[PDB]
Amino acid sequence: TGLGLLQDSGLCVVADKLNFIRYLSHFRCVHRGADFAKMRTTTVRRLLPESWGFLCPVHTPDG
Amino acid sequence: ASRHGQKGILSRLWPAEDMPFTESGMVPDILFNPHGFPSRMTIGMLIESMAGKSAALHGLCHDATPFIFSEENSALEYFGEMLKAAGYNFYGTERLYSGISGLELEADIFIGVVYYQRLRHMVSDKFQVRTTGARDRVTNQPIGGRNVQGGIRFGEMERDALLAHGTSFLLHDRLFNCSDRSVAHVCVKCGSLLSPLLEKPNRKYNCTLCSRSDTIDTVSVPYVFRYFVAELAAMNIKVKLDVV
Amino acid sequence: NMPWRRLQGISFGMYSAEELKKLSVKSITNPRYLDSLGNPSANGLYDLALGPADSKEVCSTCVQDFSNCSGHLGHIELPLTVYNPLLFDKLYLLLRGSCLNCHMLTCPRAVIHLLLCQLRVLEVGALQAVYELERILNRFIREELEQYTTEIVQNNLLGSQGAHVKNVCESKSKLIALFWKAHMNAKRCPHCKTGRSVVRKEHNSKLTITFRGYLTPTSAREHLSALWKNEGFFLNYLFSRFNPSVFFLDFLVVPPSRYRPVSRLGDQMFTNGQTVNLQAVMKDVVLIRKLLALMAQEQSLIDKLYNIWIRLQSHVNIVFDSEMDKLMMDKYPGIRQILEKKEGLFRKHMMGKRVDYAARSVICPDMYINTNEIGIPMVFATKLTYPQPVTPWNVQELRQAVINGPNVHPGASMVINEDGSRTALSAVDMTQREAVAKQLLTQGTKIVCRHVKNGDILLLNRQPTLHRPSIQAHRARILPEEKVLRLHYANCKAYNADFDGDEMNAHFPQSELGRAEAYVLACTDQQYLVPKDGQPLAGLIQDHMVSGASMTTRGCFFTREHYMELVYRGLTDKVGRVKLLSPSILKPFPLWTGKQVVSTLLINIIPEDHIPLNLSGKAKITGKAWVKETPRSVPGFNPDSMCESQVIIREGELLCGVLDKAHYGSSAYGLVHCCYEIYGGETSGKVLTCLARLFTAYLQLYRGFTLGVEDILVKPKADVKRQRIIEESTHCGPQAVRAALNLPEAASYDEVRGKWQDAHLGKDQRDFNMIDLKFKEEVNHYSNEINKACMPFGLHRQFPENSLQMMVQSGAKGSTVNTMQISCLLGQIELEGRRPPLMASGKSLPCFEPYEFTPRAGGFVTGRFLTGIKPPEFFFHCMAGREGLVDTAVKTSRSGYLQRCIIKHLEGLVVQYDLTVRDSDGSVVQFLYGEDGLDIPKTQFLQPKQFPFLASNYEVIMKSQHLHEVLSRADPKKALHHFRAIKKWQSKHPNTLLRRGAFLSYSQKIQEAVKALKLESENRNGRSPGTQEMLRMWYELDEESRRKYQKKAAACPDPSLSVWRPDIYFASVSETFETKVDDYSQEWAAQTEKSYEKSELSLDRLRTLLQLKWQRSLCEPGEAVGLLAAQSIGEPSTQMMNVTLGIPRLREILMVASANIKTPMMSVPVLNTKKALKRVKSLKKQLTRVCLGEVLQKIDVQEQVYQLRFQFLPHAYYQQEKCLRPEDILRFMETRFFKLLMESIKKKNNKASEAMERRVQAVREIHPFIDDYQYDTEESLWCQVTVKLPLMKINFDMSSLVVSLAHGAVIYATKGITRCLLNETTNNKNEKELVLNTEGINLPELFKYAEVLDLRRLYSNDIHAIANTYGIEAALRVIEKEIKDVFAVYGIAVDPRHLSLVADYMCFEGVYKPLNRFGIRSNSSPLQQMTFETSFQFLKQATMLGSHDELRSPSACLVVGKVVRGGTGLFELKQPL
Amino acid sequence: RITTPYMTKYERARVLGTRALQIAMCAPVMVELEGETDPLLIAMKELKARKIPIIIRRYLPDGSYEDWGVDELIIT
Amino acid sequence: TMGFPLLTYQDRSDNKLYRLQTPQSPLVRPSMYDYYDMDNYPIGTNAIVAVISYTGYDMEDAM
RNA sequence: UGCUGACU
DNA sequence: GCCAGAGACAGCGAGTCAGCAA
DNA sequence: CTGTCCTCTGGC
Ligand SMILES: Nc1ccn([C@@H]2O[C@H](COP(=O)(O)CP(=O)(O)OP(=O)(O)O)[C@@H](O)[C@H]2O)c(=O)n1
Ligand SMILES: [Mg+2]
Ligand SMILES: [Zn+2]
Ligand SMILES: [Zn+2]
Ligand SMILES: [Zn+2]
Repeated sequence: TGLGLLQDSGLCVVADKLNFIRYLSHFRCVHRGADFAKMRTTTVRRLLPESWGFLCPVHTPDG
Repeated sequence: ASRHGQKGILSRLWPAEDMPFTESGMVPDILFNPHGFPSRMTIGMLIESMAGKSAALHGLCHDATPFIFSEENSALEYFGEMLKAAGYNFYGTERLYSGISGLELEADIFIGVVYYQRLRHMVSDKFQVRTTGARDRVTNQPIGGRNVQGGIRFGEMERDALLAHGTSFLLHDRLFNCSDRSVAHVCVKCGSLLSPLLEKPNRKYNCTLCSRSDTIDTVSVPYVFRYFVAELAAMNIKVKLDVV
Repeated sequence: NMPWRRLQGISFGMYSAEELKKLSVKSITNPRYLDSLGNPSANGLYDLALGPADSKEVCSTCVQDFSNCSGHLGHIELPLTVYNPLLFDKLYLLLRGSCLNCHMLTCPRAVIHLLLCQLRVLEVGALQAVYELERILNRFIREELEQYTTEIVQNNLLGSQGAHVKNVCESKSKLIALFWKAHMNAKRCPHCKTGRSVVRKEHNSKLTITFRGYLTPTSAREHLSALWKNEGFFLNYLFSRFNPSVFFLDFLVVPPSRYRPVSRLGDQMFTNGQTVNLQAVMKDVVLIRKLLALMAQEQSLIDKLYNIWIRLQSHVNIVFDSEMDKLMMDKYPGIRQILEKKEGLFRKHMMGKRVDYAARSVICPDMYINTNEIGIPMVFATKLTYPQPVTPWNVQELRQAVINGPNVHPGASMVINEDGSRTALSAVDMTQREAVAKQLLTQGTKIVCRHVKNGDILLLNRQPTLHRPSIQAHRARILPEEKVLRLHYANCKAYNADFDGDEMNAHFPQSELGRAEAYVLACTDQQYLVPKDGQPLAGLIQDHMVSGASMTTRGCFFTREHYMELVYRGLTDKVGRVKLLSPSILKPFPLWTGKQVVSTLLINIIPEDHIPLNLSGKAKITGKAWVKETPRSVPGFNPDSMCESQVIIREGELLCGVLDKAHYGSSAYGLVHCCYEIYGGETSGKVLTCLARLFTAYLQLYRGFTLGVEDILVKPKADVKRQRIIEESTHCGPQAVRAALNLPEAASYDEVRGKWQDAHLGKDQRDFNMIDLKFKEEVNHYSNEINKACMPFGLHRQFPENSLQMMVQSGAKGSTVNTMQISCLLGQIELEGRRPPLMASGKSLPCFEPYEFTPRAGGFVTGRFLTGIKPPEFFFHCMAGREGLVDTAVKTSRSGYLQRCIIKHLEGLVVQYDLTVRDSDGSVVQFLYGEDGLDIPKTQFLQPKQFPFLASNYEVIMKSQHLHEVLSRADPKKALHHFRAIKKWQSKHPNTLLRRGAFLSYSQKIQEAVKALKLESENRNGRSPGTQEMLRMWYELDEESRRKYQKKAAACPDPSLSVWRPDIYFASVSETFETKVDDYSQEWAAQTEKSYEKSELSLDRLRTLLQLKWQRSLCEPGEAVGLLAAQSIGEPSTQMMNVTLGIPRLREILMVASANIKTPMMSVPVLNTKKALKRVKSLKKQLTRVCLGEVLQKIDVQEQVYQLRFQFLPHAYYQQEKCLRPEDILRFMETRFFKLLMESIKKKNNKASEAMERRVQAVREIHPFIDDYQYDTEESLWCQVTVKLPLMKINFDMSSLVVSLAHGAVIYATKGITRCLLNETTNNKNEKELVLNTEGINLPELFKYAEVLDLRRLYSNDIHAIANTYGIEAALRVIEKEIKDVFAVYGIAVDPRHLSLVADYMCFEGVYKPLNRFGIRSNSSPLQQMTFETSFQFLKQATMLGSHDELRSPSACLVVGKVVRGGTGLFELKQPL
Repeated sequence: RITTPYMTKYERARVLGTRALQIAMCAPVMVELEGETDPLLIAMKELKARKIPIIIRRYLPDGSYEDWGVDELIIT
Repeated sequence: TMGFPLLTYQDRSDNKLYRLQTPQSPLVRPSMYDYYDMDNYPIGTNAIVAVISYTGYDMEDAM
């Protein structure tokens, strides 16, 4: 049973101490899902106004 | 890089006697072209320069917290007052001399102290040169990595932009004489590449399908084409080719 | 010594299965292929007779090692027959339509014989014979058709070689596809009426004949063997002499072991995916061979035999196509996946090989190496080696290289021997390298692999290669101690390099014949102009623009010593004296001007023999930028006669103008563009280099450029107005929203919030966008009010002395939208063209009340980057900046595919030696490239308005290029006489649409006849009483051979380019160029008269000059213009209101060629007559759709007796613009709605388990359910109906049905038109124009209004509807105009010569064909068409048809290792003996 | 006899390349070289002097060809 | 960024570990930089930058 | 080959 | 035989560097 | 995630 998850990869990742600002950002990251990296429509990438105070507007990978 | 998204490579190491010295004896250690501001609008670097120069001058430590300086209380007003209180000028410009001609430049320059980070991407980790070396053994082409020697991929976009020049022989060189180039020989009558077979040692390739050895002729053909003919035979398809 | 033998053709067929034998070294039988330790197990897949897989062993079949042995083929012999997976589906059809009893196809022999004969004629190329045979048949079987077909095939043989052309492959494709699609369905058998032994195949590996037996491949094989016998004459043509045996497999072929390399997978050290599929087949073969022996030692046993058969068949399927079988696991990818995909084998290792002798490194700015050079960092130079052959005139410098060694720079890593090879010098003893420095010149000479030697040619590429200029050749300037490749900044825009970590590749030609082409063709100065629109590409950037604009300004004076040392530092001259100037000011102190520095730098660069150029143009910096102080008026002075806005170079000496980006830049017609025209591309590169050096020395020595905070600051007393305007802007929300909801003008302050909420939670959501738009307009008015207060004159420092202005204003960097948004306003945020979205509760951000009217709550940012933006504004700005990046990614993802498709179809179109644009198979696409020839980059100065430049610089242009030699070796009589004839004709016929004719010309007696002659008759045969007199007088009562009304009515001579071969025929130019030349000669002979200068040029020398300059701009034969058109449509898109925009529209037009477009439209002008204007109001009101649902108030349904009262709307508010009447509307319910209602009731109930009187009666005459409706003698007062189904029906809220039906029920509408509208004005020149635009498409339903509207000038964006009402030559121009209007919305402008070629190719064969995967089916190249997409379907096709390939495409020429048939390879060299 | 009299740029490129590949294979130089080690510079020197005995065989799209001399071809 | 990634060398045995020799603390920094002491692990150096067009080698993003 | 980071 | 019901089915930018696990 | 095929299926 997939554990009621919907994702079966990228569940754990390497935490790299290149800097202490790369390391501290692995324990505050939130991944919408690894399957959404393959989608024609871009609507799970919209920065809605309901993530005010819960997700940072600026801190998102830029590719 | 700076703390404002202004990344750039190091292009020169300017001698210390050719740098424009200021009227205070100083000499910058970073030269930053003023044309990254107009299109990128990083006005925070121009404020960090003045804040850091005021800090180094007064022994202080200013905060760059967002949303602490309004339209009424501006940041430029604050830090220009700090500078003017140290004998420098409000707008943060000190006038330099030319370290090459020795003359006071006509424009007064904007100098300050900013915090630079050094990025982990170095030319020492991203540079490759291949002449000859390893090869993929299925296609007999360069291997394709940097830790392994590895060749750079030409690409279909590049193949389609190189034959818009009309240079068919640059294309021949790149795609044929550099990547893969073999001498697979064919039976001319049967016109088949799989049919010629060597003998047991006067070593004459003899065609298996028709037993003649006067009909075999060598053809210069890529290696992936012979792989393609083999994998087609695997499917019972036949590639009959007309030799001239 | 190469093989010397070349390939002419490649055909794909099927192997016999008996000739594969003898193509086999041994049969493999051992399943376990991996030995206990990892070596080859004998008789397994990896064997030593199938070749040495690795260099360790030698093959048993031929003694020879790896890297020298061509591998051998082997065969897993199968226990029993299996169907082949590729020829399988066809087999199914060959069994579906057939009588298993009779063994004959169920098709009428008419179709069989017709198609047989059509194929017989197609095999030779005859293409009219197809329809001729079909019509011969229909008018009439074998003897009737075979006579004609044999006559064709005999009289039209010698055409088997000229049959592999498009238009001959499309016909065969269509014929065979229609056959397989329409005539192979199961049918009752002709001869025996009961021969439908229905084969019906389940998933692959399963065919089941009924009386539900399982078809065994042996029974199916025998059926095919006995069906071929009866129907072979026909199928040998549908399949090529195909034997039916090929449809079945009795063995599987194991490919040579060198092509199957053991790698590793989880928990397995040595495994190839292909051997794991073949091992599964071998394992099933072994289990099956056991059951057969069990039968021999003898329902479960045979049920098991039939189950293991199906399993073995899915194992042989997977071996061919991993995903043919979906119910098996341990399935590694088959051959369809080895060949067909982006990973694949064609798009990788076939079109995208990896290359040797190439480097890649980060690029760095240089600027002190010439524009045609690359800096190599002594680490590539010591590794990159060129193989130079040793000869008497180089053996000296080669000797120093072998002595210098492998590691010193002018050295060499190796020397190849005459017969032997590869004696490496890399030793560092320095004595054996000297021992071998001799014996050079001691057959093919020794070749020294020398290093890069500071003059070599290198091809440089940046990886998103979107245009021809992304690969250019450079001249190897070697630099010591670096690992970066240094490149000039003029070559940046060409590559899009940005020096922020920008790795770039450098390729090193190794042939001495690719060096000639890198020097001549791919050079980086032949690449000055972009091929998209001919405008310059190389130019100076950034501080070379602010330096040159501040030095060439009027008040810059230099002493002798700053004048010098500024000239010599730009020149760095190497030969000959420096020609200096004279001081402009000679007296109080000798002083120069800065324009004099540029002048004296310009007269030294221009080649010694040639003479300096004259040039007149405009500067980028407007002459209004300098107006500090209000301008006053002087009576006789035109301020622009003496302005810094007009650039005037007179004999190489700048006399006026600033010389900003408009010159030195990427703008056309500047100083460097004219230098490149008159003196060539090397002189323009020299000018660029020297000007860069000069403008750097200026800023580095005497001046300086910076950007502080006192040039972005804003004056006080100007921020007070900004603050008051921002305060005023905080009160404009209520009015905006209210007046957009058309609410009561005032008195509602909470009804507006509720209306906004309703519009927000609505379903359609187009009354919400209305509010968004009418709110953005208010905010934009306020934003524009604020910019004017601060930006022009509210800045503390102005343009001459502001550093931000003078950087955006001279084209250095940035725009005026950046200068603002740094000062005085950030603007209105817009995400999807709309304001930021609201939450689910009606608030846009947690800080804002729900449904807040202030513009601040909708993303109107009044803060600037000078004084930062608050948190809420920060949020919206981040939303916008993030959507930008998302859109970038997705846009590029789509553009790449569009461009790949385009380039894969238009790649083989090259200009031929007869100036005609032909494809690979010879199909004429165009008879003249741009419709006139004249490749784009050379036609830049042939425009008018550029003749006064060619006239001024005439002496330089004739000496430098054409010379007196060509002008007098020209003979223009043939073409000049043709134009005289054309001019005379057009003189005798001013109106060229007046129906010229001989007999028509003999209607001038019209009065002679109408007077008295024809007064007595009737319409004898329908013509007239008076027309018969004219017919009689003309017919035979006129002279025999002197009735020459013909000459007065003859056609215009055909255009000169058509008859007189523009290349070899002087003065044969286009009809639009000669008109321009006439106009300019007439406007130039009337300027010389009042010129106070002496002109030594005559109108008839200027004419010859222009004619030569035309004849020479003529698209060299071999140009390959289709690839240029592809790349020119691609690059602009890849980079970059009720219609579609962007790549969606381009893909609709080019890639899909759809008949259904999202936004179809029309536009007919209105005829400009008083009656037409009045009738149009009614016309607009006549074509809009009125639907039952648009006219209804509410239904009242009572319920098995279901009543229904419609209660229609009053006419006050819907008859105004719908043209409806209540009797028509109600009559509609009686005849259409009240019966579609019973239609839907049955739709549900089929799968559930005095005058009022006649109308009611006829209505219930037709239906048995209704009882009686109503009548409304007063404006539809109460109009109900009653139904009843009394026995048993599903009584639910049927209102659902009668509401889902009362929406798609439309009273009446023109088919296809959804609404019209008259956009009042469309012109300023003749503003009087009116246009009746539409949002649907029905061309014929407008033909009835040829008096209200202009039906010529009718336009639509459909291109399939135009192609059906007006033809294909009319759809070509719609295609071209659509592409042009798509590119126009972004300012992009592709040259018309590219869209002409694209539209001519798309509409080549009579239909609007898409430029996509289904357009390549009509293509004569199997090797192409499989390098694009669906490579396995296109291979199966080419294989079951015996399709032959001629190796004439670029793809087929790069697959078999040939030289492409365009550009440099288009001719031989034929050394004479 | 009907094609253009001038030498297209592709023809110049291929003729220079072939003459250079010949010179480099020890072919006699009919141009009196003056100390240059590049075979392409020598090939350009020969093309400017009108000493190249090569026959450009221009192919028409139907197989028909026309044989032009590199000497009888107007080099721009 | 190449910075000061950690204090315990001789113990980590990572794969790559980039270290900057003499980091400094920004003279201009947000106050939150001081709540999570980020000077235990510095990331860059203070430099005297002049915004001038002087060399010809610092154009188009180069420094 | 795969997958997780990252560069233009 | 006329044309909806689908239900498969195929396509989805270019290049580059690592590490880690199987 | 879209648009054509395109091969049925199914109803008529
Ligand atoms: N995924 C990607 C990302 C980038 N690229 C290529 O890199 C260039 C610069 O990227 P970029 O992101 O720096 C755009 P630029 O205009 O230079 O940025 P600026 O406004 O800060 O100056 C793009 O224009 C593409 O050619 C690509 O091929 N694929
Ligand atoms: Mg970049
Ligand atoms: Zn043979
Ligand atoms: Zn062998
Ligand atoms: Zn039958």
